[PDB]
Amino acid sequence: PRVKGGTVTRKRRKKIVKLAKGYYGSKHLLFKVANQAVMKSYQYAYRDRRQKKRDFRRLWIARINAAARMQDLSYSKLMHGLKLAGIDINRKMLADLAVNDIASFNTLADSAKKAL
Amino acid sequence: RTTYMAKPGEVERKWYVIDATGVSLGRLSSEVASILRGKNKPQFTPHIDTGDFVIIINAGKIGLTGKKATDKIYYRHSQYPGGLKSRTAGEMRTNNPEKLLELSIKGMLPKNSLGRQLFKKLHVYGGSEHEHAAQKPEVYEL
Amino acid sequence: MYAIIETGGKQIKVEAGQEIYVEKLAGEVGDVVTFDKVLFVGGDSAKVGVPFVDGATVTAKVEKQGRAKKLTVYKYKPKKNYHKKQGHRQPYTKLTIDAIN
Amino acid sequence: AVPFRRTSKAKKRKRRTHVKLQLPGMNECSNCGEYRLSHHVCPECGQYDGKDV
Amino acid sequence: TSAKAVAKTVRIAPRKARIVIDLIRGKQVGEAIAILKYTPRSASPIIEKVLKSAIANAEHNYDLDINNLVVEEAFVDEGPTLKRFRPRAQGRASAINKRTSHITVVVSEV
Amino acid sequence: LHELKPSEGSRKERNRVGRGTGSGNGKTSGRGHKGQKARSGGGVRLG
RNA sequence: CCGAUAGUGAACCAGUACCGUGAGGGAAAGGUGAAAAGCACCCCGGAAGGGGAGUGAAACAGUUCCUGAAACCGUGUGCCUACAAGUAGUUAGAGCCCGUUAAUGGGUGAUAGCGUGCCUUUUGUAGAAUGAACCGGCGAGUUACGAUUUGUUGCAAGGUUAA
RNA sequence: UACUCGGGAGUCAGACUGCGAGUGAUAAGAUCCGUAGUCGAAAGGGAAACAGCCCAGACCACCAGUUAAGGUCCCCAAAUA
RNA sequence: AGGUUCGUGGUAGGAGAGCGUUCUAAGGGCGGUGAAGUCAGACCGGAAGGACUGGUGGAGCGCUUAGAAGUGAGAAUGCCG
Ligand SMILES: [Mg+2]
Ligand SMILES: [Mg+2]
Ligand SMILES: [Mg+2]
Ligand SMILES: [Mg+2]
Ligand SMILES: [Mg+2]
Ligand SMILES: [Mg+2]
Ligand SMILES: [Mg+2]
Ligand SMILES: [Mg+2]
Ligand SMILES: [Mg+2]
Ligand SMILES: [Mg+2]
Ligand SMILES: [Mg+2]
Ligand SMILES: [Mg+2]
Ligand SMILES: [Mg+2]
Ligand SMILES: [Mg+2]
Ligand SMILES: [Mg+2]
Ligand SMILES: [Mg+2]
Ligand SMILES: [Mg+2]
Ligand SMILES: [Mg+2]
Ligand SMILES: [Mg+2]
Ligand SMILES: [Mg+2]
Ligand SMILES: [Mg+2]
Ligand SMILES: [Mg+2]
Ligand SMILES: [Mg+2]
Ligand SMILES: [Mg+2]
Ligand SMILES: [Mg+2]
Ligand SMILES: [Mg+2]
Ligand SMILES: [Mg+2]
Ligand SMILES: [Mg+2]
Ligand SMILES: [Mg+2]
Ligand SMILES: [Mg+2]
Ligand SMILES: [Mg+2]
Ligand SMILES: [Mg+2]
Ligand SMILES: [Mg+2]
Ligand SMILES: [Mg+2]
Ligand SMILES: [Mg+2]
Ligand SMILES: [Mg+2]
Ligand SMILES: [Mg+2]
Ligand SMILES: [Mg+2]
Ligand SMILES: [Mg+2]
Ligand SMILES: [Mg+2]
Ligand SMILES: [Mg+2]
Ligand SMILES: [Zn+2]
Repeated sequence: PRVKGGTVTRKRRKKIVKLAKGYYGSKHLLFKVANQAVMKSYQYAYRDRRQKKRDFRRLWIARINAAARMQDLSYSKLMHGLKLAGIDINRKMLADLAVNDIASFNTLADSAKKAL
Repeated sequence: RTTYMAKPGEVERKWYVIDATGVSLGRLSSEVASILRGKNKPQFTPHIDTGDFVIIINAGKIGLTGKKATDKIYYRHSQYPGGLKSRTAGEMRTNNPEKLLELSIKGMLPKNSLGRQLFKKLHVYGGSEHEHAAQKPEVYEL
Repeated sequence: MYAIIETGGKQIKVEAGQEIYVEKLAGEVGDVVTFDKVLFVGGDSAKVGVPFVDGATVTAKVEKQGRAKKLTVYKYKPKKNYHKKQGHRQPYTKLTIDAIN
Repeated sequence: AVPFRRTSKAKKRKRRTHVKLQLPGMNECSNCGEYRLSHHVCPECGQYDGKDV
Repeated sequence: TSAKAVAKTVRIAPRKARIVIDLIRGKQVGEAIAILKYTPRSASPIIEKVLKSAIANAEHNYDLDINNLVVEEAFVDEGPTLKRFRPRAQGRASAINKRTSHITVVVSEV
Repeated sequence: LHELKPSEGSRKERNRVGRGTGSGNGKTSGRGHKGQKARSGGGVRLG
């Protein structure tokens, strides 16, 4: 028997074109450039799921540095002192504590300073 | 998840006066750029302006070491055939200290819209008086 | 009064009555979960653990066991005829905080 | 001599910003109350300057 | 509340009719008729007849006040195209599009 | 007749080449690149 | 076995229209409704074309008339945009506007980080090497008869029929 | 792991870097061998950018930690040690 | 069925398991109280893919187990519109 190619091509291509909503001009209208744009977006998302974590760690470190300089310290000295004292609070918690509850940050800075 | 991000106009910005007598151009420039960016506060957010305003006085007495007064050169091109112009650092210090400080500070700020915004918070004077007494600036020591 | 606790290979700051999403734990909906790896208790008196505060616990109640919103992972290499597609659905546990002891 | 790239819709719409046309300089006739061009004879009554033409 | 009129498959290119239809939109009907009368384009008579037809059937079918109407919306749409040819040099022929248009005008009060 | 099942391992599914690269037999269909043996009707005698 | 780009070149006044001095080459083009009941009459207009009224289950079935995708052309509007250097996204993220197959929801996005299309052919291509204006349909390892190897089933020193 | 027997292949244009030679001028991102590596067919980090150099091999997710080469005045994370 | 250990970059290429399309046979169904097709959605599966709800449409179509193929297009200065 004969199989004519109806109703599957349109379904697949329409799914791809809808995945490209919001792109500029032809990139949200035409299948051939939408397909390329969708592939590029997937690749970019894959790489940025790796870059996001290291960007957030950079931000936390810079904030902790600024908070510790007001207590007559550096980030490097403070981290070494907190290691020497057996304190295992990570960058996320320390930066959160610096912005929001600076008194506990100063407490931990005193503890590190005594450890040195 | 849950990390702090500052909003525009949220963090209160201060006014500072810095005396430029006898300090090397690059050392003062590094410190002032760090202040303008806002990296001395724990509320630093990379996409928001959280820094302060800086006034510099006595810019005619900035220091240059070595033979930088006669041997360091600043260049301009007008984009016309052969239109390159040259100017030494010492005679700018004599004639346009504000341009010298502005060029040095600008070279070490980020190159985007936000950096051009931050450049506008710097005021430089070659003498010892400024025009911003209504802003009540505060003395800041390097 | 709040605490910093260690769970799921990371650390979280916790208050009473707060809803929390963490990596999947063992427990049916409605059971009580106890965290004993408490690093810091704050509020009017700071207890700093080295690395843990002694005898301190936090108790919570299980609200749901779920899988997060679907994600598509796609890779390709140009001019090498190489593509790969995959789906991901990360499981989680939702809890509410009963008490900080 | 020949277009290197095809023109997008936005670029064509930007170029067509000034290809509109203006609005006629007309006002009402003091005699018959109809619309007419300034400095022109009224086509509905044949008047100009308050006289028959 | 509203009345409309359409002219279908009018032998005039849609761009040349749109350029005139643009400056009638949202105007009082008497002012719009005056505007169409004094614009020296070839699309003005066609649009004038469509607009007067809309005013007339508003008055007749819906008993509306013919002295308080405004042009609610006016637009031009593409119709079918006549395909022609033009003999060029070297023995070749080039395509010609004789385009047509549908013209729609709507009137209402206030 | 609504539950026919042939003995297992007696029937296998045919392989089709040139049907996309996710199957492993896509573009060149298992032939390699640019030779006498890559052509239609190509190849040499038995010996 | 095909189902209107298929099946005859030809489902329709087809070896016709058209091209060529000639021998010769050689198309496109199916579908109102169960029934013409195929819109009396009024209104604008020279007409074409409309708006009512009427027929019908349906007129958004009105004599290229079942359905009616995409390219492409328009009208309206929620968010953004006139100091900015952009393979046009992605990650972070205010502000504004909504309210779903109800779930760590939807639209748009000031600003910040990162980021040189797809294919072919190559030692090596973002390549200033090749191909594609865009959208749609069509378009490439098959069948017959032999050989060999693997799997399965029947019988087994036997097994098996051809015409 | 090795070997033996059987079914199915693709490959026969290679490149650079270090070391040992020829040719060349003790030239060449030259040419031709031997030996090891990487690319080819390998993303990630560092050399500003930069197949072949240095570090190191991506099953998926996380707003967790420690290190390598390279770095710690500002652009730009970390010592104006 | 459960453990323990070691693994899971990849071109040419080898091996395996599947998705979807048209038709046939049997079983069992849906459908004018609205089939296929078409449009739109914030749903489900590891992928190819599969449902549910509403609009349009106006008469046919799924599911299960097997069988057979004119069997899946983004590129051919491809053919036709
Ligand atoms: Mg869209
Ligand atoms: Mg957008
Ligand atoms: Mg990472
Ligand atoms: Mg310089
Ligand atoms: Mg490519
Ligand atoms: Mg079979
Ligand atoms: Mg198979
Ligand atoms: Mg058809
Ligand atoms: Mg009929
Ligand atoms: Mg009929
Ligand atoms: Mg008349
Ligand atoms: Mg008529
Ligand atoms: Mg319809
Ligand atoms: Mg119909
Ligand atoms: Mg339509
Ligand atoms: Mg359409
Ligand atoms: Mg708008
Ligand atoms: Mg400027
Ligand atoms: Mg938002
Ligand atoms: Mg704004
Ligand atoms: Mg070549
Ligand atoms: Mg195309
Ligand atoms: Mg080759
Ligand atoms: Mg290569
Ligand atoms: Mg690299
Ligand atoms: Mg020192
Ligand atoms: Mg299988
Ligand atoms: Mg399908
Ligand atoms: Mg049946
Ligand atoms: Mg559909
Ligand atoms: Mg659809
Ligand atoms: Mg849809
Ligand atoms: Mg209907
Ligand atoms: Mg078979
Ligand atoms: Mg078939
Ligand atoms: Mg076919
Ligand atoms: Mg394809
Ligand atoms: Mg061809
Ligand atoms: Mg073509
Ligand atoms: Mg056609
Ligand atoms: Mg064509
Ligand atoms: Zn008059």
